[PDB]
Amino acid sequence: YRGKRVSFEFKDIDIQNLLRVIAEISKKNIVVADDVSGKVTIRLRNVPWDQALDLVLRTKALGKEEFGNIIRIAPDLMVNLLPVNYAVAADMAARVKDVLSER
Amino acid sequence: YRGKRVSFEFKDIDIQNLLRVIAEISKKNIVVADDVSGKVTIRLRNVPWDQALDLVLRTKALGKEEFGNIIRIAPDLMVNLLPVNYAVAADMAARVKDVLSERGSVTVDQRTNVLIVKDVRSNTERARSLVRSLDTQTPQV
Amino acid sequence: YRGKRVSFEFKDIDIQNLLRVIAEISKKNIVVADDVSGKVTIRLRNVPWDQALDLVLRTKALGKEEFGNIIRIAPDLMVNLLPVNYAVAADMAARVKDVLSERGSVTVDQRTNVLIVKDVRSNTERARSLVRSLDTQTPQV
Amino acid sequence: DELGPVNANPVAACNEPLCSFDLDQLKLVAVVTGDASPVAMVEDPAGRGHIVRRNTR
Amino acid sequence: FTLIELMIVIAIVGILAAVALPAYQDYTARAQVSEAILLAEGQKSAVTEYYLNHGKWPENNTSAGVASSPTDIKGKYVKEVEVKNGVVTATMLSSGVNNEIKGKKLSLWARRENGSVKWFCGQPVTRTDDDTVADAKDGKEIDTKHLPSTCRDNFDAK
Amino acid sequence: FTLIELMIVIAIVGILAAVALPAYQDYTARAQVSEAILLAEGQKSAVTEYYLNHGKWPENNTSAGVASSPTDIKGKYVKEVEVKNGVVTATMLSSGVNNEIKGKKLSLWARRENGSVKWFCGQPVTRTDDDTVADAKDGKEIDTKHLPSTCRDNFDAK
Amino acid sequence: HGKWPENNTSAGVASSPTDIKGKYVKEVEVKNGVVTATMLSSGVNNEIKGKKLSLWARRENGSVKWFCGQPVTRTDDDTVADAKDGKEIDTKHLPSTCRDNFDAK
Amino acid sequence: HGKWPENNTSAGVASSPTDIKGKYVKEVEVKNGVVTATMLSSGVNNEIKGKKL
Repeated sequence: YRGKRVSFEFKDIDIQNLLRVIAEISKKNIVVADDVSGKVTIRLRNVPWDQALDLVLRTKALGKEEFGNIIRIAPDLMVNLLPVNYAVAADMAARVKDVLSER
Repeated sequence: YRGKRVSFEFKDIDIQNLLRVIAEISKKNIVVADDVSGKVTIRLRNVPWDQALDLVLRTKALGKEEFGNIIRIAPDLMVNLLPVNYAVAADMAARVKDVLSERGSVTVDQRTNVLIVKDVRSNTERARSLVRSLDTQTPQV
Repeated sequence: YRGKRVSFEFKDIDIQNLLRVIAEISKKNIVVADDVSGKVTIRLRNVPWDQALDLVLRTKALGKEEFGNIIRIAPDLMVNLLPVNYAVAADMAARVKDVLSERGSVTVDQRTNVLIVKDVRSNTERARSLVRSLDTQTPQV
Repeated sequence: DELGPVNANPVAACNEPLCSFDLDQLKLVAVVTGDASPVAMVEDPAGRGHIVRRNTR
Repeated sequence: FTLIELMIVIAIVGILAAVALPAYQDYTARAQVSEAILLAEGQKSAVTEYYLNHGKWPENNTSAGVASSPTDIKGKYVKEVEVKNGVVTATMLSSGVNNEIKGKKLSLWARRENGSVKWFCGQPVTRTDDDTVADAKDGKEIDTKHLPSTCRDNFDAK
Repeated sequence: FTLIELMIVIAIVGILAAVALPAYQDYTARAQVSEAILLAEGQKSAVTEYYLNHGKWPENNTSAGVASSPTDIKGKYVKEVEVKNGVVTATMLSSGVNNEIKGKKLSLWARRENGSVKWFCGQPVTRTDDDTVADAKDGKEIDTKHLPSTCRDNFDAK
Repeated sequence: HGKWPENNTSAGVASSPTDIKGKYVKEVEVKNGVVTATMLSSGVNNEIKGKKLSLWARRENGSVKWFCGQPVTRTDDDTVADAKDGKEIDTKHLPSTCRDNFDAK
Repeated sequence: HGKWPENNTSAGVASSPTDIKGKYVKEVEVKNGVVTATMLSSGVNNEIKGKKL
């Protein structure tokens, strides 16, 4: 759970493709099961991948389990980084949880 | 979910036609299922399309799923953009949700702190009067 | 939902006739089903038609669905426009809803902060007296 | 002997609608405009909707 | 030849329990919610005072001067009670409750009367500004059927 | 030659009563205990106030300000209710009750929440210190099967 | 009450034993929870008239269980005994469901 | 409690299955909310004894 920074733009693509693409960029060797899900759309900027991944999981996609060398994954929107210069991030958590609700 | 600005005027037309028309304007390649719904009426001004779409869905119409290149869609009113110069758009959300109740109509919050409403003119008018009225106590700085 | 201003006077006429009449005045091409309802009485002054229509629906009459070119409609009282010079129209909504109760009559809020009422004269009179009375504490600026 | 195997009935036919109807019969329903270029929406005397744009007929 | 009085009367008490099952099951839930409400209240005091003394709604339990920990205001069916900007929300535990009300909650919020405040009780709400809240629409609200007649307030009740 | 319909149906109602016997006999006992509980409660008030006002649990009924005589807080199935250091125990009479619950009792005790207290309900307990009680293990406790779901508290419940 | 009804009236039944008679039954008396039925003298077999049986119960604790057999007397609240006297209906005339002994549990 | 009684004692009934017997019933056991009744071996038909529901 640490990586180079990236921008993920996926317009109507198989999560298996996003995954492989994510392995071709040295973000582990990723391998799915066979039939994980389908196709998804996301568009991220300035996000380290290992996060853009955790975030991809939550969209539609799967959960991830790592063997170590290989990882198995089994069955626009955008991402933006907010700097918090002044406050602690955890103090926002109550209010931010409250907008999400069951969304 | 970003596009050129547009004005959508649809007087008693198949949502399938509005869709195709929306694909002919480079707003993706849109394709429905076969029998999605029927015919709808909307009239928008100054709305980016990808929004006028989300807004069309809520009228009668469908939900959208994108493959990436193509998108599949499966089974007057007007739109007006309200600038919010003084207040944050999210502070309106409690009051604006409270007019809607179980009505039709919706409100969309764009990132540049503008509200957008689709609805009947009568629900638009109400939502504008409240947004501007609450904006107005915020201009006295 | 925008039109020329009109005065609707209908003394014991088929809603189908009012409808056709409303199509003969370029207020769309209106077509009913066959057996929608029957006969109604209304008398409006200074009301745009597309409103006098929404208001006709609520009397007895139907709901409207538009194809775009044609509209399908399926199965004295007076109308008066109240200017609201001082207050916002939405602030009246709580009190005005509270007179109506489970009565007939309605109130429509136009975008230019004018209220419009259809009803019996006796419910119109009540609604005007309250709207003007609340407007009157708003003129003392 | 041919039904027990595989059956297709190919498209090559007529289907070409508004060039069979006169222009003053057609009614403008709506217009769409965005990055995909402006497109008009028009209604047949048979009540179909169509979508047509600059350079089309 | 004979014995049907024992067989029918054992099978009428069996079906009597099945008919008495949903009655005791909403009477029951409706009872477990009536407490989430009592646990939510009595915390109105802290919140009211905080508002009248400062003119600002208490941001959290500690501000309101109550068990700084939401989980410290729990009960048998109540997993907690949190004060979020004057709004007091009560969460239903996960063990010991109905079935369609656990992990579900309600809210109590107030409104400036000017010199005093008035309290409301209903389905979860979020505070927007000092005099406006809105449905905390998310799917975990206790169903209207389980709420008292005195706790049917809407986000815009005045 | 004939008459078996009268003989079997008189003998199915006889066996029906034998099957309905244990159901009415625990429903019954469970009902007589639900009262020992009601008689125990309502005395929480006195005990709570005494504790919050003084910071010490009432030693006995008189201290708590209740019928100075335990036997004066009896009922139909309740032979009495005694307050012993804030712990309120209810004893089941010997006449008019089940059979395996008479002369048996339960206890209600509380715990300092600091500014308030929380009450528990369960099998007999003794108070050790101002914030600790223990099983009054002795053999006269009302059997778990006869106690409501709301009165299954253990000596160390918090 | 936790006590067996002393007689019919206590049990809340025709205060008169003879009021609980039948065609072959001359009566039915409740004596300390034990219910005994007497066979008439007219309209019956010949070796069963004026003869009787008893139904008695036992505390199960929270409920009771009933027995049916030849006449019995109650000793204590949980014990009865053969009303040995010679007027008991002969075993051969009693159903399989009414062959209970004074000490059946 | 939201959990099925594991056995008779949990359900608050004759802690002993054999204590819930009858003439044709050899017992009645509660096993995780399921209540099973066993047919005695004496006093019953012939193809139903030792059998249960």
